[PDB]
Amino acid sequence: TLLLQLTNTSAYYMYLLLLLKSVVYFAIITCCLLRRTA
Amino acid sequence: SIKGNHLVKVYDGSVLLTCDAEAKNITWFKDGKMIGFLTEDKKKWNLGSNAKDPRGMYQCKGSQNKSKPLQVYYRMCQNCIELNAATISGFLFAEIVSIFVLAVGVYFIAG
Amino acid sequence: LDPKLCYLLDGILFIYGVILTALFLRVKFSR
Amino acid sequence: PKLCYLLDGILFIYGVILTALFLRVKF
Amino acid sequence: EVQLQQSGPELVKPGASMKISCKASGYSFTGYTMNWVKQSHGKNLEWMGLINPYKGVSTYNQKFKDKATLTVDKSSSTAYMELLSLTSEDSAVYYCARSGYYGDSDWYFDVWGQGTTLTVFAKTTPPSVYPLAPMVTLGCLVKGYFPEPVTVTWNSVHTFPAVLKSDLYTLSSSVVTCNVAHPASSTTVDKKIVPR
Amino acid sequence: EVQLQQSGPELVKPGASMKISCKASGYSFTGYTMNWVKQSHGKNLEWMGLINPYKGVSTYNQKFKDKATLTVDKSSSTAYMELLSLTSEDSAVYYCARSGYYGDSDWYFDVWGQGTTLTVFSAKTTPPSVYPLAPGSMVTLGCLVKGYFPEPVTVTWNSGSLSSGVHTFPAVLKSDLYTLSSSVTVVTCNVAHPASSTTVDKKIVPR
Amino acid sequence: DIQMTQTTSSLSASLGDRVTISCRASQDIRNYLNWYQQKPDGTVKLLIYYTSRLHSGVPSKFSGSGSGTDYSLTISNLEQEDIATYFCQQGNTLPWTFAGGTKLADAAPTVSIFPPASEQLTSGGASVVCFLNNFYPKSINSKWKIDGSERQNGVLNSWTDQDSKDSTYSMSSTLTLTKNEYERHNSYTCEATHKSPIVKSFNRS
Amino acid sequence: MDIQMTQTTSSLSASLGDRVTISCRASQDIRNYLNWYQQKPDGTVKLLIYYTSRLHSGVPSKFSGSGSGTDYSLTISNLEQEDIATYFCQQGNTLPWTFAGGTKLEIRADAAPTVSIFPPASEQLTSGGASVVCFLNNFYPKSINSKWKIVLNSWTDQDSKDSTYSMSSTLTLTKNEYERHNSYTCEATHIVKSFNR
Amino acid sequence: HTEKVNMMSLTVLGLRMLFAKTVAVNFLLTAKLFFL
Amino acid sequence: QTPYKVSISGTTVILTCPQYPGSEILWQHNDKNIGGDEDDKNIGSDEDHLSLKEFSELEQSGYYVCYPRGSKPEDANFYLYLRARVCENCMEMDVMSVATIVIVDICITGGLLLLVYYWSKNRK
Amino acid sequence: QTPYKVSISGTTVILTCPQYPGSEILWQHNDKNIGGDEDDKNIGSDEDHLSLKEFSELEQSGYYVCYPRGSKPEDANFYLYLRARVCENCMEMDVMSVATIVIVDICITGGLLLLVYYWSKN
Amino acid sequence: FKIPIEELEDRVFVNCNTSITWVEGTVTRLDLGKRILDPRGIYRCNTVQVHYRMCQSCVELDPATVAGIIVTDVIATLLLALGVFCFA
Repeated sequence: TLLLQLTNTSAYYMYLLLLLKSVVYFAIITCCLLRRTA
Repeated sequence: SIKGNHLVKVYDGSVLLTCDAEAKNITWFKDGKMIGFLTEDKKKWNLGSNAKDPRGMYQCKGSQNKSKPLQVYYRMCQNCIELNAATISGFLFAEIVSIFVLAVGVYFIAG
Repeated sequence: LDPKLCYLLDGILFIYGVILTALFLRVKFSR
Repeated sequence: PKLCYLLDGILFIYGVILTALFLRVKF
Repeated sequence: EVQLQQSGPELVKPGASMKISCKASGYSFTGYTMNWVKQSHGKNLEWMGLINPYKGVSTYNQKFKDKATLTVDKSSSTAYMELLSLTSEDSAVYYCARSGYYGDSDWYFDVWGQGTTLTVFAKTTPPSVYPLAPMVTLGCLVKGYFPEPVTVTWNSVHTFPAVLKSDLYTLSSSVVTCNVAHPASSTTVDKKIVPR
Repeated sequence: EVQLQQSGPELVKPGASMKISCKASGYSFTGYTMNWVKQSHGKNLEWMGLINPYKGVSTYNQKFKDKATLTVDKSSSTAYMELLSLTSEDSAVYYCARSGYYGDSDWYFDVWGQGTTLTVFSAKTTPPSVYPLAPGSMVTLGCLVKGYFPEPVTVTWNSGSLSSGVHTFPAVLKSDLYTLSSSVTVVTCNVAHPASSTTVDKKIVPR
Repeated sequence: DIQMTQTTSSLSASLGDRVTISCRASQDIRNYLNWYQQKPDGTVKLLIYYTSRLHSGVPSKFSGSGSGTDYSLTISNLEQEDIATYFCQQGNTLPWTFAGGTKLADAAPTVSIFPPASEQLTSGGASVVCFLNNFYPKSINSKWKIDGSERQNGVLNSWTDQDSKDSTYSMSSTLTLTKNEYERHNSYTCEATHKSPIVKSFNRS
Repeated sequence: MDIQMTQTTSSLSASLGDRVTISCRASQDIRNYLNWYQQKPDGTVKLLIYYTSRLHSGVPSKFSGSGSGTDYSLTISNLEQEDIATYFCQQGNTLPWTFAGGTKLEIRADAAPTVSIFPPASEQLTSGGASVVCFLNNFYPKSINSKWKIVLNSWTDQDSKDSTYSMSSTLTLTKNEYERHNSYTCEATHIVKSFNR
Repeated sequence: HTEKVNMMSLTVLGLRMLFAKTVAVNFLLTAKLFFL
Repeated sequence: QTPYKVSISGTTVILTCPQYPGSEILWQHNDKNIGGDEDDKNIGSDEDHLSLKEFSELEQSGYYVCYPRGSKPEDANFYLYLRARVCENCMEMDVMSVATIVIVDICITGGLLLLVYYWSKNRK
Repeated sequence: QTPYKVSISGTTVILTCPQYPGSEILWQHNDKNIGGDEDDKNIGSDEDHLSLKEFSELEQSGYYVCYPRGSKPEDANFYLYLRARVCENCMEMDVMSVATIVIVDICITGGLLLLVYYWSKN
Repeated sequence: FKIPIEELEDRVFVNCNTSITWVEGTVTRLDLGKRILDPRGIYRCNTVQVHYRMCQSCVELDPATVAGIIVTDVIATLLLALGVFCFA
């Protein structure tokens, strides 16, 4: 059951990194929308 | 053992920092600085869970002089990721595919 | 190999879903 | 071993209703 | 030293409420159950109740569940009874008796008390003294006083205990001057015994 | 059986270098610590040093840090000492002794070597100069072997037939030269020195 | 509940004796019984518990025994500090039930009759007394006769406990009557009948 | 800094079958880490006791060890011909390990030496030197003082038969110094024998 | 320590739900940003 | 005084004892002496290092003490308790490590998104 | 006949004995009487509840029997075996409850999405 | 009487002097499975109510991470509600 813990924590930082990629794409698209409103 | 002033001993996730001295009061130091003063009748310091993996100097002192300081060094990982072939292959798969999808979406705001 | 294959199939299903919704919305909503 | 299969089943449910919409709109 | 002490005589009118105290010393007061135990007529003993001093829970005799309320003051380490609607039947000697906290030691009462003699029946009636004249036997009768005691001495000897009749006490002394002192009514009579 | 066998008696000069071996047998050689011990003056034992045969690390006495260098050939299970720049203090009996590998049992030496007599001397080989000793006036006769090198010499009386009441004293050194005495009580004193290849049969007559 | 009784309410035992006190319960109380000693001054202490054990401070002269419903306490070498009453308490069922307890030469009563004085006749009452001192045992009947007729009303009996010197009892038997009722009769008598009886009389006139 | 280990007795007088004790004095407290070894006169050193009390494999039970702190002891009963040897003590705390001087066993009644004086031979006079020799054979105990009146001294090991000692004292001069004096004397004390040139 | 392992599994599910929600909202946002 | 240096890579744990420099270091684990000629060739010793490969949790975790040659195991001024979970190719993800990989991922995402935006900008 | 109610909530175990109504109840652990000891305050017997705080599994588990006031520890024949974990801020559920909460999240998210779209449409 | 429960080799069972008369819970030596499935039961022979909580699917959630995940799920579904508000 240690191996499932290793894959779980590897997926934890992998999905945190994927969340960071989606967050920064949301940040660029928010800057684009704010430039569109101005 | 009791000889050589090695009175600090280590026995759930939490672990017991047991000291062999007089059972009245134990002044317990970490890294040579005052941290704990445990009274009757508790004698086993709980450093936390072994998942928290505490490290460093721990020593006890009773009515006599201070005991020889013992290092604790736990490596119960609970944050350790493994570099097998499939794991790093999946990491590169996720990284390359996510970068590709964001690049495709960013390309599609060419206008 | 169950959890790693589960995350792999999660990513594959994510990719299939985003591709199919991009195709569906783009071809059936014009531009 | 079970919870991730529920999340993949939910994504499969979204994908299959999306594919059903694609099939109904492609004819 | 472990000791349980109680209050005084506590002359209480019938139908009223009485407070009987018990100070505990020499031990952890909350760590031992304090029973209260009734002695009626000087001969018959009856268990009346118990109180847990730590938790305040009282378990009563079903005869005395409506005649006693047990309280505990842990700051002064004193266990109290308040007896309710007491009659002249409840004129008895009440002891505080220490037993164990738990069920293995709560059936024997190890440290008892001196006793509170709640004599209930009447005001401080002044006594009436009568000489008794025919070895030779002489006597002195102290009738119609309330309550006990009277310190009867001869010339400043059998002192019989006082008996109640119509809520007046009667005492006799056998042996010449009879001296009677009653601190309740503040009476001090000296009578010389002479033959008839 | 467990035994340590060393080299023979060895002979060097001042300022030279000497090598002593010690074969270990009967036990696991690399699982025990070797100890070189020096016995000087015939009386005092001096622990010179210790060898880990596995790791090759050697711990030296602070007096004998530069007076010895300790090596081990593990293929033949043999320990070695090299004394560098020997002086007159280094003519001693040298011992290899087996102690435990670890600190619980390395402080006591279980088995020892037989010990090698190592001699340091400025001079060279000298043929003997035996002469008899008669009284000037049970009569005691003597035989003196003075002016020879090296040890040992055996003194027999009348080709070994006369052996009762014979006291052959151990030799002593002066001017880097050995002298030794023999006493009989009653005659031909026979001295054999294989180092100088000398065989002297001195008949004893009164003076 | 379970009735807890003692067969011997009073017993006679000499100084330095081993005597037994018997206790009977209505049901079997599983040897959950404690004996207590109450000295006549008022203080009471735990003598023994669980029908066999010994409390701290209680000497080894007190030994309990018994089982089922029948229990006993045996006391050896009875001293002056041993003169007390003894109590068996069940510790089996609530409420705990105690018993009546036991209390621990053949003399004659010095019966002296006493007429009232002139103070009481001016007070309006009349108490005629009879003193019965230094007699043994406690079993006695005091019969009062007014003019040769037996009377039962107004009888007041005061007994004094056994002293440490003579080991005997003192009884006071009093009759209280009105002054007009006292003047209606002339002969007042008290009789002490035990098993022989000693009588004493006086005349009012 | 090093432990100056010392033995109180360097030569012990005993007897066959006796019981004797040997006392070793540690300079510092050494936690019962003493060892006792036996060196026979041929040169063989063998371990007898380690950790102040523990017997080795093969040592006889007649050897026993005791002591604590800075003072330890060897008790040996029923001495044999094999047991006559020099007994060493070694500390075990801190490097270097240090031995003491040792305690040899001596095995009788006081006896006078057989004293024999010998003039230089004619062979040595033709060689050039001149050696006067004095054999003090079969004296007990080993303590003796030799005085030469007008120096090399060689003792003997204690014999297994007579249980005594022998000493050879020789004085060597040149021919000119030997011819300069006529009377020579050597004296032993603990009997005077002399000659004339 | 299966409790920490199962907690890690539960927060992996929570982060996966968060990823699904942000992927859906970011797809909707880019569809709007190319849909005037 | 000077603390023990424990370096764990994969299943190999190396214990270093920087106190007592130069002298030969002997190692005791669970008051049993290891680091010499034993049947287990995994437990090896160096000038300072004690190496344990194929480390196992339930027997090789315990009380490790380094002591110089001649000095007793009880005469050491130190002790160590070690209980380690080891696996193949496992690294602990410390706070500095995760901060560095997330900041280099943010930097490479910003740079690559700028590049694929400007590629479309030149294709506009 | 009435069984005990055991509620394990973090580092706290609650034992309730509902067979004896309203009587003063004292508790026993492995034939050792506990509850209201006036020391070691992590165990307490307030009302019907033994509240054991920091429940050490190796030393606070085993037998547990309640008895009313006036009843012996040795004539009560209804014993409870207690053995539990003491994981801090830690509770127990299977795949069913986490599936239920993620299904609840799906339901409220889809309902809010449809409701917001319909409200903005009208 | 006091019925002993045997817990050996990760197996929990009962060993009474007579036949065990179960009344309520998990149904001379009567088995009860292992000790990790949490057996609960009431038994009486010539009464013990065993209640085991060796949890096998317990989660140890700290309040810091589970509140952060929930509050960022709330801002996720508020953003997705902010999505379709911008759509219409």
